[PDB]
Amino acid sequence: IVMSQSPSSLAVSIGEKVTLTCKSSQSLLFSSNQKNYLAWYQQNPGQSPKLLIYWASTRESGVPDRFTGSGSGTDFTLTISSVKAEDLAIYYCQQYFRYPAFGGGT
Amino acid sequence: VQLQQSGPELVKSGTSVKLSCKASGYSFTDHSLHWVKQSHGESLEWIGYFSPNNGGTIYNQKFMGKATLTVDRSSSTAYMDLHNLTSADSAVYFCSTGWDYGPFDSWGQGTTL
Amino acid sequence: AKLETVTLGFIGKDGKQTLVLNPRGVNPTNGVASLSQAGAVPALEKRVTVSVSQPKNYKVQVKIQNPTACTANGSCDPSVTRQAYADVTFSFTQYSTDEERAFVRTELAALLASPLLIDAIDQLNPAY
Amino acid sequence: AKLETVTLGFIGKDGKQTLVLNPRGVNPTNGVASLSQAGAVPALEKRVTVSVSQPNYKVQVKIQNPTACTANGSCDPSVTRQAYADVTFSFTQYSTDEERAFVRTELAALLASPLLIDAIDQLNPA
Repeated sequence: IVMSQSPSSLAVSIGEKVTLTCKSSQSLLFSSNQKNYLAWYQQNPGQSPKLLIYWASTRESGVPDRFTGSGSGTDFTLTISSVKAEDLAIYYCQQYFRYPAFGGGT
Repeated sequence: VQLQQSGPELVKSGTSVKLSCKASGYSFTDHSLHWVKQSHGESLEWIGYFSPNNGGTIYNQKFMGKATLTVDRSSSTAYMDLHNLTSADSAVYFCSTGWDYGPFDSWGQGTTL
Repeated sequence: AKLETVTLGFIGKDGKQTLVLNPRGVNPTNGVASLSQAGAVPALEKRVTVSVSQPKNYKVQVKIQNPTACTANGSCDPSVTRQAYADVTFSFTQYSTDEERAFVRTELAALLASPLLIDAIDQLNPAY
Repeated sequence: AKLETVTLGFIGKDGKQTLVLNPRGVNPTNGVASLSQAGAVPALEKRVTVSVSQPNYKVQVKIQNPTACTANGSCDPSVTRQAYADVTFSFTQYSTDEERAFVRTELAALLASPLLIDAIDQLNPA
């Protein structure tokens, strides 16, 4: 499974409704019940990355409600409640069923 | 949970290199230990993983020849080998853990080559 | 529909695990279709049994049953000690519609994620 | 947790019928708790009874969902028939948190799989 991501880098300035778009090469409804299989990772340039959103619509403890994701069959969005002081750096999109695969950049 | 990665090396030539991940805070009873390679810049690829419930010997394509995985349950640590290295040893290799088919939650700090 | 490899996602306390379970036959005696997880040992694997009967009224039964492995001292083969069960039964009648049955199913499904049953089951503190 | 007004959304095939229900007393004889909605009738309301036990812990959840009908030559309505639902959990004393949560979430999610929704909606075996 190959994964495609939004253009390399946005022009994020401040306080805007920037949404990163990831489009898949194949439907990610592997699960019998209607749950996708994507995750979002943020990677500061210095240290190891961190997990942000998994199942394409559910947050994980330790992340503010500012982040949100909208799921579909093969095209997905990462909408952020405007940008703040430290939410920069590379954002990664991953499918993580059976054979994992990453892709793309900012 | 917390895992730790040990030491950066800067050896030349593709003979053999030992990279070891000091796992702690869990057991290999159910969790899976992955070996994502960050390469350089973007496009960080997944190498393989060791799952006692899935076989523990699953390798990503175009990597079978130059990757081997072994894990011992006595010391609860994992360590892998690189058979040959010319430029694919560009930068850091990462060590990460998670559930069987779940996402990658907690990652240790990386060591570059 | 016919049996298929069913992969349940969004399972667990933290909501990150997932389990793949596949069919393991149907008992001809009483039509109790069985599904199991490939745990490499037949006696240490999670099981699900689903069966719908025929009439005066219908009956749908679902029995989930899973053990917990325990390493007995002095032996290498693990033995089953703790055994969690789960029973579900629905008893619609002949003249019932289908939207009502779907209402029952979805209502019971959503009730099991409400902040009531979480405290009812995870901590077993009775509703008061 | 004390009883609170439980609200549920996206219920039914359409995924639009919302349902709000509130507690309606606690029976002291057998220690069950009740929940229902206000349908302006003593009877024709969906009701849910939940109760745990104390020793082999036993947790029971029962659902009654009756229907209405316009009886011939009757001012009042009468209940025609009702759908039941019963759920039983039977953990043991040394059960852990994670195992019980696993059982609960598995039963919840499996209830929305295509297999089981096809089993209930069309009432056919596998």
